[PDB]
Amino acid sequence: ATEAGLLGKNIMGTGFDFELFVHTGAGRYICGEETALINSLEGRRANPRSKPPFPATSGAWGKPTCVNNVETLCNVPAILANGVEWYQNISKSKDAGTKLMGFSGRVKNPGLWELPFGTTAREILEDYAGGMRDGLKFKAWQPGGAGT
Amino acid sequence: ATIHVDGKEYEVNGADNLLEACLSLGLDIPYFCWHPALGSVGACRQCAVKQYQNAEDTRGRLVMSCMTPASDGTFISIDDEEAKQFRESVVEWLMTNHPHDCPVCEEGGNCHLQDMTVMTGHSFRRYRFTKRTHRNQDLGPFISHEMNRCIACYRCVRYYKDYAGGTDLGVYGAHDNVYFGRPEDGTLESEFSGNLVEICPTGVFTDKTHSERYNRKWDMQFAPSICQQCSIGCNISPGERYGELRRIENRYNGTVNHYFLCDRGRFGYGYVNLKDRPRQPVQRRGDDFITLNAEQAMQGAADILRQSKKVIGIGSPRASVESNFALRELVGEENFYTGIAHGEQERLQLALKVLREGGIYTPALREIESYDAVLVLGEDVTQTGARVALAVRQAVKGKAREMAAAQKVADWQIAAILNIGQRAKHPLFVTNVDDTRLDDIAAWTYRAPVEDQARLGFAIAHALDNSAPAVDGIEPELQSKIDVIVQALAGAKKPLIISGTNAGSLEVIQAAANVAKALKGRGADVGITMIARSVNSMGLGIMGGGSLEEALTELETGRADAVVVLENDLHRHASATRVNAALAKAPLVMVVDHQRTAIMENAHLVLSAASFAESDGTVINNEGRAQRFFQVYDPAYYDSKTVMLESWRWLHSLHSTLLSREVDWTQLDHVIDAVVAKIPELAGIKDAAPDATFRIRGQKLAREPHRYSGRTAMRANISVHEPRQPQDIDTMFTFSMEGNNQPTAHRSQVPFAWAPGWNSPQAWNKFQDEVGGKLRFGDPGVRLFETSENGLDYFTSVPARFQPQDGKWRIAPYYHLFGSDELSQRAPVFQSRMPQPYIKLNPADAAKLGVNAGTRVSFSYDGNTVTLPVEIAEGLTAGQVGLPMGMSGIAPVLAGAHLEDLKEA
Amino acid sequence: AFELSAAEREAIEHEMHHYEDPRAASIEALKIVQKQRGWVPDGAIHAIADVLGIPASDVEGVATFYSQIFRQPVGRHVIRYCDSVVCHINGYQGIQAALEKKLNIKPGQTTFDGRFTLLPTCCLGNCDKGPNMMIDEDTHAHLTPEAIPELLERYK
Ligand code: SF4
Ligand code: SF4
Ligand code: SF4
Ligand code: FES
Ligand code: FES
Ligand SMILES: [Ca+2]
Repeated sequence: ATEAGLLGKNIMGTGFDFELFVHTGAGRYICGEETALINSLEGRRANPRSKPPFPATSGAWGKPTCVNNVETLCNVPAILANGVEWYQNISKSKDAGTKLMGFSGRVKNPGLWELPFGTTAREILEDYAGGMRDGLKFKAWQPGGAGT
Repeated sequence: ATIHVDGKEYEVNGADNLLEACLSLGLDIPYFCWHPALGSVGACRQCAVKQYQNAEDTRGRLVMSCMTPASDGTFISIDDEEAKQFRESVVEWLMTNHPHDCPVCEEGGNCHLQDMTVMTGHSFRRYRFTKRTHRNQDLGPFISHEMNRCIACYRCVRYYKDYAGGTDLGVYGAHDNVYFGRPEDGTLESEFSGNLVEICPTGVFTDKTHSERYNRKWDMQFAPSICQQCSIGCNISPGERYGELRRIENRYNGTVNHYFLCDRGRFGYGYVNLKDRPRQPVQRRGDDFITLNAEQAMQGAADILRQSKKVIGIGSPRASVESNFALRELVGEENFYTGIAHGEQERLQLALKVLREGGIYTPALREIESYDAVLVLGEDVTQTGARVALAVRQAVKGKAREMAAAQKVADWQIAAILNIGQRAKHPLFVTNVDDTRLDDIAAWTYRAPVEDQARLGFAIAHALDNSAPAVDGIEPELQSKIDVIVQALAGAKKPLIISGTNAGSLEVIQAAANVAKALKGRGADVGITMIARSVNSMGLGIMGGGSLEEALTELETGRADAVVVLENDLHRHASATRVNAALAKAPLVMVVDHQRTAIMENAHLVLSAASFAESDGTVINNEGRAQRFFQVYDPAYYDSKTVMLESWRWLHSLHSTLLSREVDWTQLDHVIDAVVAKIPELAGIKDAAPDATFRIRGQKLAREPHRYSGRTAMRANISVHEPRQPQDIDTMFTFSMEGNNQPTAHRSQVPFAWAPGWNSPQAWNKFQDEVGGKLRFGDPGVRLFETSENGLDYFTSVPARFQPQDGKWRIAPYYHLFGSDELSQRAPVFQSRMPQPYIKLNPADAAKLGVNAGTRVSFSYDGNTVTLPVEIAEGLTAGQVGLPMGMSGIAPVLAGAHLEDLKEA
Repeated sequence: AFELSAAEREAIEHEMHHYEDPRAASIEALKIVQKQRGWVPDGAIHAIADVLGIPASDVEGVATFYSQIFRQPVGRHVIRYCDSVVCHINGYQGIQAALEKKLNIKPGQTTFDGRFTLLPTCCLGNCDKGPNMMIDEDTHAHLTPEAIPELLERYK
């Protein structure tokens, strides 16, 4: 992208200069927290910070800094290309957009599928994951990773 | 702002967090990680209170009282069941891995964790599994390290890094395996590492010097005193047991030394407990050595004094105001000689003239932390006046504090303060002969001889105001640096200029005074600070007298056949050979001192004086504040043979026996009234502390805690009959627990901090009007002089550029914190800490001499061909030799002197 | 006895070029030293503190805080097997038992020759193909205990 005029100086000729870097972490679970992500980005220990002050005003190196997930930044260009009301017209739910859902752990077909909001959790287990495996029963489930 | 605690309406300061807002009113909330000086980080989670936003609110929310601002209209509950249960749970969680080490712990009865374990009412242990352990590091001769007792409250790393500026203490480890220390073993090289023994709430960092001869806190007999190891005069609490000084603790002074001492003043007390010290008066007939008690010694001294035509007295900047005045009134006004040399006295008189005549307000040590731009001319503060260096660090971080406060961040959110101010900090420009310990934060460091530092100061003063005398011959690069310093100092709001008599030059002080005057002329709130050498240098300069050279030439010419040397070694301000000749020539030498000085062989009479732990007196610090230091113990309680009295008492009884042939042991109040009567300019020392008739509702003030132990058995080895306890007729304190030490008593002199349920050094919170601010009912000690209405003129005598003469080597002073004090180097704990005596050379001059580092170079000064190993100093300027002052055989009077015959031998 | 080489120092300086603070390149500096030397020895902490200018206590805290910044010597290859919840449902304990039976050591210990260093690690981000195991740069999914000896022979 830097070679073909999309990253660097004078992107497309608008007059906006943006530099993009990859900071590979050293493997700590608490680094995912936004203030701890800022702390580890500055080369310090990944201890989280007090909020307020929130990172949007005094974040990385005391500068305004916005921390976002990968899926939000992957959601934004579809909004910017195909419009706003189209993005509001994907599902008839209060939480607009499409979420990458999927069941995992001793299911028939564990995987990852992009589904709209409001799809029931039984549909992901049955229509996509196929339910439990051979000779297995269902006891419990946990929606949002280990911290749920 | 107005808050509501349990239905009670309290008026608080709305710019403060809730924790010390409640602690100011006397409301007990358990806390570990918060400190009044460091700030809030919200780590220990112990300060939980239940907050309500409406007056009718049932649920509320458990919020951190150290992290919630005390705004107008907050209804917090402390003694609620949910908050109390959570605080007990936090104490329990901290008690899961804590070792069973309380009897064998140096902070038993001084532990913050013990107070907060009993405060939350947690006494039942249902944790049944194993406890984590950690190894220990050897942190040096001062700090004993026991990591098992830690609770991970992060106070040590916060203080040592974000406050003290140290780089060797850090936080390592993992989830629960958190370690706090160095990456390896070795000495903590910060000059403020001693405050870790009271910053740490647990017994991790402890005083090793106290741990050698250890006693519990209730066994200590405390007193309020002033630290004698340099001129800053930080207030300390010496505490003794069994007749020897056990531990120097910090004493809260909201204007000088609020929460922090330095290591020289905290661990340098070991000279008091030396067995070589004179404890009885000893008289010589030839080679025969006899011991007298006080009366026959006084009568014989008066007889020999009457049998002489002129008695002269050599005082000392180490002794108190009253003892020097007693010597002055004993020997006469014209025959009183200050023990310092001519150059040191000239610099001291110039510093006093700039202070009490220059028209520029000299700030106190607490007030230094608010000044914007700091210019240090000549003075190596961190090794001489270290607490001023710590306050300089605070004033430097004040810029990040200002940008944080501009972004609507409260002052106690210290993490946000260093978050916004990443590396931006206030300008600091230090000048020295070499690199300093303030170079990590200094905006610029000028490594040059004292003539070039003085010329830099004169250049700054001229480039500020054109009426100042200009110096011509500055290189354009140094001119650009001059312009940078000028732009930084002129654009500030509270500039500070720090100089002193330790630079070894007079023109440095003149240049600093001219810079301060030029800053004052532009309409700025400028302050100045001269750091003197000894504790009572300023008082001796205020009183005045002759120099040591004049006293020595009076002794050598024969006009003085009797000399009384008060608390002076005489080799620190003059050459040893000349002093020995002038003392062997004189037919009577009377040394009144508490230390075995080298001149006591020449002394015909030796009078055992008392040190700061055994004497009362007044000392004047470097900012003109008179401060009274009190007696800790009577030396004759345990050793009944000991005749060891106050030096002013010795000299006053000698004066009375010389006049009227009667022995009259006086009182401190009489001597204080005599000083404020005969000397108008020392009249403020009457207001330094109240007299011996001062009572708190009829009773005196206790020197020992209410649970002092072993009254009927600590002297039972000598005699089973316990004698009458000693009576203190001089001061308002008593050598007993029958006294007043409540935190709400109308007094300013506090011997020690103790409150019911508060045994730690955090018990000082009850003794203040607001927590972290001034002491309640005012801080002790008053300033001797005010700021003058008009100031001095421009000092016109600029110096010349340093041209290195061949053969002669200018001596550059390299002061060390451990070793440059006369009494602190006598402590046996400093011998394992002080560096080896190295002569410091430029690489160019060492290559010219052909000497490499490690080899010995012999130098001769007045017939003393003394050899020293060589260290290479790149920052030292060519033509100089770097010498450590205050060491063995190297006096501080050697600064600025020449050095011929510098050959490899 | 430590001294940074040319490549490590130049890479460290290039990482300082990426940020506005030399402190921010401490993690990547430690990762560079770990990649070159296998781990971060004691003198490397002071060398990194010298090149970045930050105190050595800060470098020590950063190095000991993160799990995959090794502060102790390891073998030729570091096995990092996932022990989290999804692989526990998928049965990582069989693979742990297989590795313990093969290498004849415990998780956290090294073999006497210095071949493999077995360590548990957090979630590898590949839970749909659990259980997984991350050897030095290769991840392995859909593991079975019987395939452990065939898997360990591809690293001499
Ligand atoms: S630090 Fe306090 S709680 Fe811990 S062992 Fe010592 S006295 Fe007991
Ligand atoms: S060593 Fe002391 S000051 Fe440091 S975190 Fe532990 S308890 Fe707190
Ligand atoms: S700065 Fe000076 S007066 Fe204060 S504790 Fe240190 S040696 Fe004593
Ligand atoms: S005192 Fe508030 S969390 Fe420690
Ligand atoms: S739980 Fe093992 S890869 Fe995620
Ligand atoms: Ca007394």
